[PDB]
Amino acid sequence: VRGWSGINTFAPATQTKLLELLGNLKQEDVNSLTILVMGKGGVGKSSTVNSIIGERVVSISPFQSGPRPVMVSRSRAGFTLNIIDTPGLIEGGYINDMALNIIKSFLLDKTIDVLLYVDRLDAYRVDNLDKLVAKAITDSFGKGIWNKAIVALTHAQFSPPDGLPYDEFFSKRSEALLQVVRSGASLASDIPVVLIENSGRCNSDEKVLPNGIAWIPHLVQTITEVALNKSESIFVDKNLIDG
Amino acid sequence: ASQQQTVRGWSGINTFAPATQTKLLELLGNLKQEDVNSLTILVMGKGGVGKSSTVNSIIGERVVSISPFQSEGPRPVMVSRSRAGFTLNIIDTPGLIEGGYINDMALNIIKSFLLDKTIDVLLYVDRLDAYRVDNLDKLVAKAITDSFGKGIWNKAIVALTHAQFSPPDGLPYDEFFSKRSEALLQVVRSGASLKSDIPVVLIENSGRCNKNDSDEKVLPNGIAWIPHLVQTITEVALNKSESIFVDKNLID
Ligand SMILES: Nc1nc2c(ncn2[C@@H]2O[C@H](COP(=O)(O)OP(=O)(O)NP(=O)(O)O)[C@@H](O)[C@H]2O)c(=O)[nH]1
Ligand SMILES: Nc1nc2c(ncn2[C@@H]2O[C@H](COP(=O)(O)OP(=O)(O)NP(=O)(O)O)[C@@H](O)[C@H]2O)c(=O)[nH]1
Ligand SMILES: [Mg+2]
Ligand SMILES: [Mg+2]
Repeated sequence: VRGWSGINTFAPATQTKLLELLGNLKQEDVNSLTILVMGKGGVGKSSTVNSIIGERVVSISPFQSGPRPVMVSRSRAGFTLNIIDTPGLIEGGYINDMALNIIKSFLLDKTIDVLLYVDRLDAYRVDNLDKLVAKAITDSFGKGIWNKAIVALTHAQFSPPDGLPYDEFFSKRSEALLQVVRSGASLASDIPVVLIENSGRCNSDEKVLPNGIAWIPHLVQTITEVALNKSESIFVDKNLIDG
Repeated sequence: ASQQQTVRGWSGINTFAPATQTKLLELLGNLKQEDVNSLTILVMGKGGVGKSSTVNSIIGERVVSISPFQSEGPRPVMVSRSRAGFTLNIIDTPGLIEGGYINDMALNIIKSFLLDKTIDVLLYVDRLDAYRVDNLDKLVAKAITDSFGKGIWNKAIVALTHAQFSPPDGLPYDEFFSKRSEALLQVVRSGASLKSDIPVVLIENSGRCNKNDSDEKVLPNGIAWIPHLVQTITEVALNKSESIFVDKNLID
């Protein structure tokens, strides 16, 4: 709706890729695409929204949260990107029901093309709190949503602890989390994990992770692949919420 | 005449940078000097914050296990060492928070395990690079107060780990440290039902920590963290509050 000026801030190799990635969504009569960003938080939702958009579109508090949700919309090459930032779902050791019901009621009649479930890469645990969140997502929008889901781990410019190589650490935390979201949602198929450094930078031109991958292209690429799998999208009716 | 005394202690110290051992040897005299012949340090916190790593750092030996994913270990380990007449005992403990809630199995064995021991210092442990503070933290403060009294906090030191941290958005290290501290002392005090000391010290347990020219581990703020810590321990050891004795009355 407002024009995607943010891409201009990206690297030319990233600009070229996003215009090509946006190109083959256009090629498939995919013109809009709505992404819902949900999680925990203070785990980098807003920041991720901001990195995608290419500018500071959502408030990031370094110290306490909130309950906004926002959709920001940016057109380019005839394609329109809607991202929804949303409050963290957890309060103390419980879901914040008010906050969930707001997300829901703000989504009333919108269409979730891709859900971006955000957590930190550099956490050392999973537990009922992670389970509850996957539970809340599934009860709100159905188990069908997880086929249009991607898990994004932020603080990806981590170097692990006691000499654990970067991949081992990564690989163990991906399963740790994938197992427990799969549990709370009750569930294969995919379901993709991408890495994210909102840092800002970051080490072509655009900005690689400590395993070689350029993540902004990689995330929009994963967003296109999850956007084109079928699958279908999820139309958030007044129906679905009472589930 | 001469005897063959037997004693525990402390090969760990020899592994510090020289400049650091010197300070530590000095502080231990400071303690002996005021007739403080042993210290028991109780180390408590949320899980996965570096309680064990810190105990390993202070003792300067892998004596307690490390857990990058996992927990695992649900019972206290005490490590005890000596030098020149002084005995250091340090109690590592399991994270008191699990899932949403306090873990009273964890908690209860901590309590049982401390009976008849005396707590000279409480090392409340947390991460520096956490952005949020909520009731889970406050539940932890409350659980400690409940278990030991508002008096334990006169022997509290709060110790934030992963100190080698470049704060986001260019916010300067000290400014971050200060807001994190302010926010956490607030919520400890709230759950603690208090209202300093409470000193806050930073910790970076990593091998790859930066070093000053004397090969001491340094914070980005320029301070040699280990001596600084041992020194805060000493000031609290020597402040004018009572150590905490663990009766049945205290823990019930
Ligand atoms: N180093 C680093 N810091 C990050 C990253 N993502 C977020 N942060 C930092 O973590 C803090 C929280 O980010 P934010 O986007 O507000 O997270 P949130 O999940 O939206 N918080 P809330 O849920 O309360 O709205 C900020 O200080 C931000 O800079 C990342 O990839 N790397
Ligand atoms: N970079 C860095 N990692 C640290 C630091 N302290 C601890 N860690 C890492 O954080 C993880 C947790 O350490 P650990 O000592 O088990 O924490 P804990 O508080 O004892 N956890 P638990 O409650 O399970 O016993 C380990 O991977 C360890 O390597 C620190 O100062 N810096
Ligand atoms: Mg946010
Ligand atoms: Mg431990």
